[PDB]
Amino acid sequence: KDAMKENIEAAIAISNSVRSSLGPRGMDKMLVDSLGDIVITNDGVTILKEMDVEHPAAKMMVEVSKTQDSFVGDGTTTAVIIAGGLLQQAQGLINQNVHPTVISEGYRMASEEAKRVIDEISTKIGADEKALLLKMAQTSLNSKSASVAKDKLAEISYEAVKSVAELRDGKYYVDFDNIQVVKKQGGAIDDTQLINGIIVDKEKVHPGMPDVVKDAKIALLDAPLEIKKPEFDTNLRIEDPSMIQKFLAQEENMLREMVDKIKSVGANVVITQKGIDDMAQHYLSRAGIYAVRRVKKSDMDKLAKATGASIVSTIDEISSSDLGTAERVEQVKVGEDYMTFVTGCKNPKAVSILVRGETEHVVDEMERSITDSLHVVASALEDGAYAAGGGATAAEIAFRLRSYAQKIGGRQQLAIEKFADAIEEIPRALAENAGLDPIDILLKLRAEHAKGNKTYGINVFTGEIEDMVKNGVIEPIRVGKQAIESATEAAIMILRIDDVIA
Amino acid sequence: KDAMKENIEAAIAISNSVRSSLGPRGMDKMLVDSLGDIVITNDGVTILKEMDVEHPAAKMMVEVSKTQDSFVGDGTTTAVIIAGGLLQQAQGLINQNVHPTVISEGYRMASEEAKRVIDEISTKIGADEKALLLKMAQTSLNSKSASVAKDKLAEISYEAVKSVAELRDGKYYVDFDNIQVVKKQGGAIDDTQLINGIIVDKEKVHPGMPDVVKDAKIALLDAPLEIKKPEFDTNLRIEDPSMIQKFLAQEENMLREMVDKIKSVGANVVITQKGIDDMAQHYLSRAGIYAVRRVKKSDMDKLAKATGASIVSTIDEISSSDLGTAERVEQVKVGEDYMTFVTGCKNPKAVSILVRGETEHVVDEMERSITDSLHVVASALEDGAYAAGGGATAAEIAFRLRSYAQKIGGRQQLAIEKFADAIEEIPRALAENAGLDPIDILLKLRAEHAKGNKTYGINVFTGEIEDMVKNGVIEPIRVGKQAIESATEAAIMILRIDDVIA
Amino acid sequence: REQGKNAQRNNIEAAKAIADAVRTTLGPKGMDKMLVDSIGDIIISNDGATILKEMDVEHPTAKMIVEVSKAQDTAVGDGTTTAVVLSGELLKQAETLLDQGVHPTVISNGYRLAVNEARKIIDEIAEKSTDDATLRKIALTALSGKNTGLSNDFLADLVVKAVNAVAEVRDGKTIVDTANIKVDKKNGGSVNDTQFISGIVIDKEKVHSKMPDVVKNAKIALIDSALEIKKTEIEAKVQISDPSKIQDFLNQETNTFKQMVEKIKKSGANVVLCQKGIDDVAQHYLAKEGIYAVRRVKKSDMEKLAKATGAKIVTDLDDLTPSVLGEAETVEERKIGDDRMTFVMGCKNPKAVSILIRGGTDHVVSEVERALNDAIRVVAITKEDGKFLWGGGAVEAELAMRLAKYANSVGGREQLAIEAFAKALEIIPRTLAENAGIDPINTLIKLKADDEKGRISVGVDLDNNGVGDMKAKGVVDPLRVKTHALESAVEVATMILRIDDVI
Ligand SMILES: Nc1ncnc2c1ncn2[C@@H]1O[C@H](COP(=O)(O)OP(=O)(O)O)[C@@H](O)[C@H]1O
Ligand SMILES: Nc1ncnc2c1ncn2[C@@H]1O[C@H](COP(=O)(O)OP(=O)(O)O)[C@@H](O)[C@H]1O
Ligand SMILES: Nc1ncnc2c1ncn2[C@@H]1O[C@H](COP(=O)(O)OP(=O)(O)O)[C@@H](O)[C@H]1O
Ligand SMILES: [Mg+2]
Ligand SMILES: [Mg+2]
Ligand SMILES: [Mg+2]
Repeated sequence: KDAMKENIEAAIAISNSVRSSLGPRGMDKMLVDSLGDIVITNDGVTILKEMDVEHPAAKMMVEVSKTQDSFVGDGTTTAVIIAGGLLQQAQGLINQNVHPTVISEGYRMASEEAKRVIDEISTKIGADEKALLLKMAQTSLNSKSASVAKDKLAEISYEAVKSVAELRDGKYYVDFDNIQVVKKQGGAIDDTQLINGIIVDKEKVHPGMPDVVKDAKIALLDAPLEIKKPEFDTNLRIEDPSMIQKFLAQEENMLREMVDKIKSVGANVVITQKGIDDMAQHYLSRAGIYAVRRVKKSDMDKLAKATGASIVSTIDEISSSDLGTAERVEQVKVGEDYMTFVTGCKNPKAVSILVRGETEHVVDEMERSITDSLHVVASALEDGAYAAGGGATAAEIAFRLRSYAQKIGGRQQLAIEKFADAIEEIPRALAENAGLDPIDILLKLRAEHAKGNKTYGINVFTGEIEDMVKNGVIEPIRVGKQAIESATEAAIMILRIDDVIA
Repeated sequence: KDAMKENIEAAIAISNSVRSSLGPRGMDKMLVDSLGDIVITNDGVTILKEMDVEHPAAKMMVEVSKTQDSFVGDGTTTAVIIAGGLLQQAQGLINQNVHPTVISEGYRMASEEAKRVIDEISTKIGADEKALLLKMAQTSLNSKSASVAKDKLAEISYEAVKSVAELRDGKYYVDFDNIQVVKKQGGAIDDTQLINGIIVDKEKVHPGMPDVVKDAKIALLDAPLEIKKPEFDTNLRIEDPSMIQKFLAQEENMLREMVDKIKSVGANVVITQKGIDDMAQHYLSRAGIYAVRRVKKSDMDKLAKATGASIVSTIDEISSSDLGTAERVEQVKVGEDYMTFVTGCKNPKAVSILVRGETEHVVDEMERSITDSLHVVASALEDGAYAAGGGATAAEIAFRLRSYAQKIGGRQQLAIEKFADAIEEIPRALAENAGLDPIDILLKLRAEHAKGNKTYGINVFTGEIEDMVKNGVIEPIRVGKQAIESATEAAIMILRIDDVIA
Repeated sequence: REQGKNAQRNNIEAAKAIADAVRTTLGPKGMDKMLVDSIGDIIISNDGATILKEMDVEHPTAKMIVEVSKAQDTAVGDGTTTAVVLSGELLKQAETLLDQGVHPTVISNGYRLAVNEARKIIDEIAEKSTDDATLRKIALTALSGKNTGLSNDFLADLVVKAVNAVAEVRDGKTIVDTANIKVDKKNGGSVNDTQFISGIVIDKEKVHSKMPDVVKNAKIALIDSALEIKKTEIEAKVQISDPSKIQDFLNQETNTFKQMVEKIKKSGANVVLCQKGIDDVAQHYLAKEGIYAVRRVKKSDMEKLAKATGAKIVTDLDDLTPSVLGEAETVEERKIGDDRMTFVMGCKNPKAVSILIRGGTDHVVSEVERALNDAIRVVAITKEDGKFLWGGGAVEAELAMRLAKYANSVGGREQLAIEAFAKALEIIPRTLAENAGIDPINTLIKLKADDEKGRISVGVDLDNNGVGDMKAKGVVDPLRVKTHALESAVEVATMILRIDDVI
């Protein structure tokens, strides 16, 4: 009774915290943690993963966010909005003594039917792959502050994924470990660019290394270049004053030989995850080797795939077969800093996006906003179909669920219809956020959809219920199915819990 | 936004505090004030007027209770339940950006239509006045703990009102100042009886007054029998020791003369609102006059109407025309106490009901429960028509409002339909309280009513949706119209208040 | 505030508790409680109503169970413990039906059915008899668990006698106005010294030493006013301009008292019982006249005296005529204990008697008085009703047996409810046994069978150490008490059962 009432409310609360960010008239959130760290964003997953939620139900609603984010990438604000709907609706049904088991089944059945509908009303991406995908990329950018440059960012998002996308069984596959995305402040948004290669935010380890190497043999280590001290308690015993220099020379030789090995195998560049001893640094430098250090592991992998290298952790056995390849490696100043660009990679299905923003917190959102597009054009590409956005498909699923409800009649039907009303949350939010009258738009929305206008959504700019695919607001089918999936799974969980104790 | 959210909830809270007392499977409440005073009852007006409500909205909901109580007398729990419905429903509509003005108009229009319907589905009380009215009296007693003896109490309720009811323009009128209702513990409930006359819970002012006077000339005073001290600063100056007795005799004479006046005019009984001096007491006693004192004003009026007396406040001018009449006045021991029964009143349209209960708190509810019946059989009698109870008429009004909604279409329609769902609160409560499944009973209820079964309600005993007028659960039409009236006026008020400050 | 289950179970828990507080006072082998306040102090009693009126009950529900003892007491006199214990048991038994899912209301309806039914069985199986032989029996039993000594037979006899001496007959039926029996008490050690006075006793002394120690063939004047100097309602002042007058005024006063006394003598009255005070000068002359006067007589008494001697209570001594004087063969002051009291015997009206209770300590006299009252009330009732029942668990055992049978002839839910009431009734036998120190369960088991074989009168025989024939032992419960106990209990049990939310 109460545990439930309390849970449902706590949950709905989180939903609302995110509702206002849905769509093109979406608003953003400012989040300041304990440490005073500020995150000003629109990305609902971030807003959620960020906020300080305590109520267990609230944590469960947030569990939704991350999961929707995980599988698809776009639609976490959507998933949350629906989970609140379903919960707020079940709240009504619960008052009429409808058993939470009935509500859970009904919700489950409606959900199933909802995904079917999306498949039905979906549309295979035809030969318009280019402009279709572009239209998708843009709609994504429309909610984010990146809208400012949605045209350029969308082209970049489209270009980047198209590049790393392998069309195998007449079907595409996109490995994101082929798209390196870096953010560097001190440039306008429009300045964001696509760099064929893998940019690493690291400069050469020593003043004397060259600023550019052409036709580079990239040696990738996952071990530091330093003298190896044995595993056993080892001690040097000097009884003759002469031995002192002999020992010191031997230690320098060991390092001078590590460099020799890497060099002997034809390595031109040495990118290591670990540290490079200062003396070893001298040697590489002297050998004319461009070497970076303490590089990010994630980056290490990307350089691997790109250059066809192998991450050697046993320098003594670094073979020529272990060398990556790139047309040229060069240190370039990206504004204030110096970055290392490995261009002309052996594997051309590897590319980088350099997000530019005048300010830290600005470029940070810019980076989040783009990742959202990538995930979209990618998810779309893979799926192969798309659905009309702007609440059209929601209004559609809402429409079809009211029918199915009449078929699978009973108390089940009450739950199925509420599920419909809940899905309608999207059009309401979208309208609300712009300024449109929810109840009026929703009524007109229902009309058109009743009359079989499966693509009539809310053009939040004109306030009219137009053709969403026409005006170009479209989204990958994958986004919609999960949101409804993650959303109903939260509602059902919270809905079975009749007591919460410690 | 919030002020409203908070107000609506506070309000709905009061509603729920009373919901469980609706109907034959109704429960009762125990109320203990600060002073430790306990009131264990079912009467929703009492539960409401009693509880310690602070939130202004809550006070407003309670304002409902007293008003419904004021006009009709039965149905205060009903009014509250609906006011909560309407408010809880408006809560939904408010989420969809439906303007509180729209909701208020819609609610107003629905209400109007609702009263029309009741008039329509009503039924003029035919020649079955007796059993019809009896059936009404009983249904009232069915919710109260008096059910135990609903058969006897209902006959008494019917008998009492029928007696004081003046059928003027072929239309009845009931003056309750002709029905004296007294409660005396120390007897079982079944012991409650109807006494033709006006019983006063007062015994004779002096041990020597007679226990019975036949053919009594009732002198009713609204002044005390005592020496009258002038208005000016008066002082007695005794310079001769002899004057002392002369003065004391004069003062006794004044009192002895007051009694003479009352006696001279033929008064046989002296019932006074004020006090009777001890010496004056001797005199009346000696004159053989049965005199009571410090009598309740309310009672004073009842004795007046009954005996055709006039409440003299100027003893010096008490005329014979001022005397009431009664066949006999007698002190009778009603259990522990001694009561004065003025039987055989000049005006036979005056009667008394002596509520008996073994315990104080028991007889108190018994007295409340009966007053409810009186008000019912009376209100019914006056109105002339009745509607089928058990949620039948509610389900009916609910049915007809869904149609009218489709006629007066628009946003107004959303409000009109919610009003319908809210009225449905009664069947839900009635069912819930018994144990019946609300959603199942409500569905079956809708069916029958759809099929034009305007009298199908919830037989809370069998759990079946049967014919309410047949099974005899019926109520005066007046109860239903006000509840919906008072209920919508609360909802509208709370609904326009968008801010509450000090 | 408590809602639903919480409230209910909690409420039943409250009632149950207050009910056990008196449980051990039930029956012969009963115990006493000692309640101590802040000033008056120690009160030791076995009386149900007392232990509770004096008890400091806080919980609302508990206050309601207390209400029934006060009612049982003032309405029927005996049975206050029973009605409490029974309400506790009906609420307790219901808690099971509640947990099973039965609705409070249907339970309330079962108790109605059950009680209404029992209200017939008892009246069916009730045993008529009005002979002193059994009136004496009602008495003996009403004095059981109480600390009255060994004198019970003596006390029983006083009661039967007092009741019989005041019992009047009207249109065929016998009436016993217990108000005509004045009971009083005085510390003097004895309990056997309890005198039965064929008249009215007044705990008062004559106002003045020289007044007759005794007055034969007395003309008794009851006076409402105080034989004192009265002042005019309108403020007065006396202005003395001549020294001489100062004395004259002092004399008016004297001559005032002389006349009051004169009016009194003129009426023929030789005994003056004044509800109010008497001035020392009035006393001087009443004594000089030889009139036996008593001041500040209790109004309660002024009234009984008026009724017993046939006198009219007069305020204005001007309306003190021979017509309003009462009669008594003797009006005599006699020293009962440390106290001197006024004995008015040979009253014009014989249907007015007293029981001057003696006993020692103080704490023993108060209780013996409380015991004698229960006895007086029930003997009186029985005198009127002429019917009675088999005591000591008998009536209950029977009712329980029959009611459990009637239960089967009733619906599903209500049956469960009436079977519950049947068990609740067995609480009495079980209790009497428990207190006696015997085995409840077996006692019950044995008692059931004997009553089942038709032995109506087999009750809990503490002597036989188990069950036995109450007929023989003469343990008889008056009818009116059983019924009010049952009815009171059901009404209050129902009240509490419906309360689903206490705020
Ligand atoms: N141009 C547009 N016109 C109307 N609706 C749009 C437009 N662009 C996007 N939308 C809708 O706004 C919602 C996306 O808002 P967004 O804040 O990005 O939410 P989410 O986190 O779920 O992707 C989608 O339902 C989408 O179809
Ligand atoms: N025998 C019955 N069967 C079904 N419903 C009944 C019966 N008697 C009364 N009712 C319904 O119960 C409600 C009355 O319950 P009650 O607690 O007295 O509320 P109120 O304070 O509004 O009169 C009414 O709607 C009435 O028609
Ligand atoms: N001598 C006895 N033998 C068996 N039972 C007795 C005897 N005297 C009294 N009882 C029983 O004890 C119960 C009453 O106990 P009592 O202390 O008088 O309480 P209450 O206030 O209810 O009268 C009755 O059932 C009564 O018959
Ligand atoms: Mg988006
Ligand atoms: Mg009612
Ligand atoms: Mg007793």
